Amino acid sequence: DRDAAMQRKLEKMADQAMTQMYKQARSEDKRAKVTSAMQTMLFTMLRKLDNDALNNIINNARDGCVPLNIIPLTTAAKLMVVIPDYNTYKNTCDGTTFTY
Amino acid sequence: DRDAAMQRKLEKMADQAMTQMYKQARSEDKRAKVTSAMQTMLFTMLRKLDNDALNNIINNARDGCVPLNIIPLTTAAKLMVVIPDYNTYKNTCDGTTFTYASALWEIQQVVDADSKIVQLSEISMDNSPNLAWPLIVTALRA
Amino acid sequence: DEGNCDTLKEILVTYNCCDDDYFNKKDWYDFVENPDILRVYANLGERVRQALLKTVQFCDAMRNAGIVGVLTLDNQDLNGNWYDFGDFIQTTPGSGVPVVDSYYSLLMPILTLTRALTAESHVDTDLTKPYIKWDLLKYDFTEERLKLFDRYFKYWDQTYHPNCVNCLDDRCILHCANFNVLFSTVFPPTSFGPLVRKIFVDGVPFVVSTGYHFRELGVVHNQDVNLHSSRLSFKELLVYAADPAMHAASGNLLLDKRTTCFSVAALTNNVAFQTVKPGNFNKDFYDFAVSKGFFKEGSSVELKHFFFAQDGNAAISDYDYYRYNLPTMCDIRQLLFVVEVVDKYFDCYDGGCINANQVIVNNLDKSAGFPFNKWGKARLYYDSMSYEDQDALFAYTKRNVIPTITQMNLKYAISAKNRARTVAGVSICSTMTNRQFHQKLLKSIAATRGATVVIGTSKFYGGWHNMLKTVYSDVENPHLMGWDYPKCDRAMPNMLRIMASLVLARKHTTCCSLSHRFYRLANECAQVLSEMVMCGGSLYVKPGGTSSGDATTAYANSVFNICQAVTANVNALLSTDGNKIADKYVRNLQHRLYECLYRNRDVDTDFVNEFYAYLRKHFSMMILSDDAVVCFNSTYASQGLVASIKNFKSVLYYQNNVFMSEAKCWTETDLTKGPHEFCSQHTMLVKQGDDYVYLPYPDPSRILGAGCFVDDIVKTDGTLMIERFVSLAIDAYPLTKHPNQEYADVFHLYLQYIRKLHDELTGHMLDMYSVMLTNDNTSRYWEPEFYEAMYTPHT
Amino acid sequence: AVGACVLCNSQTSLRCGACIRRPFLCCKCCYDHVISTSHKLVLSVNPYVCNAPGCDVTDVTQLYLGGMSYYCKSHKPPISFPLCANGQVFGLYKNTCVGSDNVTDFNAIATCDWTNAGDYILANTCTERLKLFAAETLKATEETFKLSYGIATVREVLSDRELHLSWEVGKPRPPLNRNYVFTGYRVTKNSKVQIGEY
Amino acid sequence: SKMSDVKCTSVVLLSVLQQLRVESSSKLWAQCVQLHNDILLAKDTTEAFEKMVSLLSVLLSMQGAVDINKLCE
Ligand SMILES: Nc1ncnc2c1ncn2[C@@H]1O[C@H](COP(=O)(O)OP(=O)(O)O)[C@@H](O)[C@H]1O
Ligand SMILES: [Mg+2]
Ligand SMILES: [Zn+2]
Ligand SMILES: [Zn+2]
Ligand SMILES: [Zn+2]
Ligand SMILES: [Zn+2]
Ligand SMILES: [Zn+2]
Repeated sequence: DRDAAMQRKLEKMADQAMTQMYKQARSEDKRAKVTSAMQTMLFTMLRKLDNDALNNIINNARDGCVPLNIIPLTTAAKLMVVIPDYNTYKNTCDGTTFTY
Repeated sequence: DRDAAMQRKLEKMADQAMTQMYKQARSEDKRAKVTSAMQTMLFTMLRKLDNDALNNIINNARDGCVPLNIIPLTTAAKLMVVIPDYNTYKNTCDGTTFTYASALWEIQQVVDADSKIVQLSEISMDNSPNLAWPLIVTALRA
Repeated sequence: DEGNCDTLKEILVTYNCCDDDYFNKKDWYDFVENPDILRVYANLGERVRQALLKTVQFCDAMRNAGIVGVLTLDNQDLNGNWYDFGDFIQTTPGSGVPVVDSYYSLLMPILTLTRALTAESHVDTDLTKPYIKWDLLKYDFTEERLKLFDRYFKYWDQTYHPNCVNCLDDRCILHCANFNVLFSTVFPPTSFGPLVRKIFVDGVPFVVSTGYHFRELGVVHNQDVNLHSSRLSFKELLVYAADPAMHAASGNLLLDKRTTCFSVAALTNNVAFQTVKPGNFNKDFYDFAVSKGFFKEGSSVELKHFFFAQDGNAAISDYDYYRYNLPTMCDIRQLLFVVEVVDKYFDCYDGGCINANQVIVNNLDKSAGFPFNKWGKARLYYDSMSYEDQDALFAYTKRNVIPTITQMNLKYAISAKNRARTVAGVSICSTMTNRQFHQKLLKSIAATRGATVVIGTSKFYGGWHNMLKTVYSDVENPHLMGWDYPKCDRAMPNMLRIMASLVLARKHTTCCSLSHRFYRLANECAQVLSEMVMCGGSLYVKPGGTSSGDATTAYANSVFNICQAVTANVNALLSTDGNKIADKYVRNLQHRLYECLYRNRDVDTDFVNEFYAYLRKHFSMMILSDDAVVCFNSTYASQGLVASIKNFKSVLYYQNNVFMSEAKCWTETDLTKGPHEFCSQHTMLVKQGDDYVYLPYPDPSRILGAGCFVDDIVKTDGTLMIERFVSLAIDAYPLTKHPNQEYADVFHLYLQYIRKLHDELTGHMLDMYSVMLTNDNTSRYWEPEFYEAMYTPHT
Repeated sequence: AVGACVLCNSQTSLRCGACIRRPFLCCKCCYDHVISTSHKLVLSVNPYVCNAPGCDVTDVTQLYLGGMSYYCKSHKPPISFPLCANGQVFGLYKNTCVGSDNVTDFNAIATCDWTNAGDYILANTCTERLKLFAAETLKATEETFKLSYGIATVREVLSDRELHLSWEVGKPRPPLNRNYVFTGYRVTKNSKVQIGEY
Repeated sequence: SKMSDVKCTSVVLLSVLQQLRVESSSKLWAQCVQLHNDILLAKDTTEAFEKMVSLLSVLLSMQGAVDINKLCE
């Protein structure tokens, strides 16, 4: 009985370390690499949102045409978006209407 | 059994005493350090105040008692106006000199909310939107 | 009563205070929308301040002509004249007496809605001429207070000492304070606050506080000012660091146009803006929830408790929300009776002053105010000073005053309204003393089951059911009601905060002497009530109103709450006609109430007892610091003999100075289903073990939000979550007996999530090593028995 | 209160309050100083005096650490071990105390009186810490020697430069010398003020 | 669950924004926190997507900050 008690004590002593080292490792890992986790999760959710406007602005933002200020909402306000090439230009531009 | 139990007690007793001594030393160290910090801050604060005008107005007071607010209100050498809009600007501290609390001040630097500088020309009725309000404008007694 | 107020309109229009179309703007009476209304009221000033002087002329005209009578209000036409002599007796000349107990005592709350003593701020007491210019220094207006009194309230037979220091007891302190809170609008506002004086230590000059000029209690001087000291003990260092005079004198002036409150100095050379970030997102859990059949388009459970964010200048706006606090002058006989009854409520508890080695600080590692928070948490100061100096400090602030600075921080926690809530962390040099002074009474209130003030009584283990069955203390035709005070923290007038502090300091009848009690009260006023807030690197001045970071906060709120309830009750009993009350007992009760209120001057303990028993038999309550539940008899309340939501609206209209719209006062008329909402936990009636019990159940959206959105990034993994979820499930168990199905499912969601969490945990652990020994007990958190044990009455 | 031993420089919390200057001593070093001399009082971060009321024994050699305080051999609780053992008196860092055996000249300093030439010749020919400690000690002895003297009452004040000042009764008069700068006093009755230095 | 996926995305979006030190441009932080607090309380859907477009454009306005290709892969 005494030896069994001793062994049981050693067991319950080991389990503390066995279950604390894991918290430590996992927590430092999560806290360290976060600035990338946030962005990856963001773009995953943004693909899964499945909207059209967002998809158009995202593709455009991929291949160059990025806007220089908050897109407005009202029917009278300013917007300044660059265009990097003629190809993308005639892709978007038409007459006097610039679709975006 | 007798002696084994005695030694077993002795271990815990000595260890309690030792950790207690460590705690005492820690407390005394922190205490002395904090007292030094407090004294230093007090003296470096004191050695700043404009002793001349203060001596003047207090010795003028009929008892040595003067309500606190008038102490800065009449011995401060600075003035940190804070402005939330071009309008209240126009109506409090226009131009390069202004008057408030019955004395004459003059601008010396107009730092906006981003801790940048703003030349006194930029602040114009049509140049309101580009300036990240409020507008912390300092001054100097004169 | 805004539904039918058809003489207030007619007066305001008749006397050109506001043209007619004003009242066609919806929502005008409110004091928190269009606070312009005060400008409308204040245009009755020079029609009330004329009636006062016509009264003072009439009183003399009586005295020197040999008549005796009473002066009732309803004999004075608004112009000013007097026209009623029905019951005046005549005696030998030069010896008449006018009785004006019940005339200046119904006008007192009007004398500061309509701001009638402000034509005394202009020169020559004329309106048209320009302002007066008091010298900036003059720090003591005793003579002027005396003259104003003796010129307006001439025959008010009691006494009035300007400096409340020389007052006899808790029935004179209230009296003189409530007079001062009116007489202190005519004086400039840059002449209150601490009083300083240049003292000398070790041959170097200082500037340190030695007094105060309160706007209510008057002038107060220290009693231990030591010129020419040489050493600096630790107690002394503390007292001089916490003081604000050094800081406000070594900083530089500042004029703030963002607010309208005052502004004293600005310690640094730059102002600091503060922001509040959003909160992280627990994707894994949210994707689980959506997979279990939740958050669908058009359900009855949806997110409404998110982590709102704030831009730079929120802090100063939220401080500026003090503009609601006004100087209000409460009535002064109905108050000196209501304070009696409210004390009867606090009969059974005990308390007193204690030593230093008995206070029990609950938690020790929390900030210690300004500027002490630059060198350590509270643990450092609580371990540095020994019990000896830690008690000398106390017995020294029993005989002087100590101003302090209290910070202001934005809070970071879930909510449902996009306003940011602030909290004030008072400086330690105040909490130490307040703790030693109140701890006994407070720890005696929080450990007594079965009384009105229910603090410290858990809802678990059959506590909510016992609360609810105590409230129904055998009233006759129950109808549980409720209410809520808007902006309770920023409108409570100074007078009621002072009454609260007095009733909580009414226990040391033998521990401490009278001057001791007065300096303790003055200390509490200058530390908590009207202090020097430090909101974003720049001091300010609080006009009034409580703060929510001191020691005696929830209990002071409970006292003020009981005071509003009893005041509304008294008003509703008086205002009833009187000749139509059919019974022969309650009518006599009213007829003795009025006389004991106005036609008397000393206590009446027998009648106070009868009234308080009448209340406890027709108005049983339950109070947790402002969340009330009443169980009033109903036949009465309809005949007009106890409170009603209309009466609470009225009382808040003339004593708090806000407007409690009836869209938030739930009134339940069926006794079974319990109170609609108390302490943010609806109540249901659920069969359990052959008898029926009440259970508290939260609002599901709140539980879902608290699971889905966490404030820190490390709380997003199911490392500690295996424990952070047991608590949420414990709080959300009672939903499992609700009849609505989604309320039935927000339990099993948590319950399946815990199991899945633990299974993935053993997976990862048995991967990192290859063994696991005794983490078996966790097989008891994912069964609905462990929680079902938590709402039973055995333990 | 933790300091460096004047001989071992190891961190320690021991002081000989029987020494006028109370220097920090490592465990073994204070042991050697306390076994050999009349220095029979030792003070730690708390004094080592029998906590028993009426027990005014002082030396640690007759003291046993008991429950949470230390007692004489009389009032000792059952489990209580002596504070002196293995050349160590009980204090902080007993396992890191290195110490030394230079106790000799240190003891010479602790016991000398500064009234003979050889004392000074030693005091100026010793180790550095030993030197500075000898300095502080001899200076304190001469300070209390000055303070062991007393008063002088003015019989007459002839002029601003000529004086008739009689000296204290039954006292060895401090000689007519420049170094001893005299602070004066004129009592009103009622707040004797310091009239300055002469 | 289409409505209630236009609030969580905004929470994530504003967090990512703040993580790029947009707190400095005290006008930009004002407009961003406005759009976020406004999205959260929006009973409609199209309006939510409007504010979402604007906020995302705030994120895109800077070029070198967040590598767009290596993410959109
Ligand atoms: N039932 C009654 N009929 C006629 N006169 C009365 C009656 N009751 C009282 N009065 C007299 O009228 C006075 C009150 O009259 P009130 O209605 O107040 O008019 P006023 O305000 O002009 O006095 C009382 O003092 C009494 O003298
Ligand atoms: Mg009448
Ligand atoms: Zn009084
Ligand atoms: Zn007491
Ligand atoms: Zn040593
Ligand atoms: Zn020694
Ligand atoms: Zn002893």
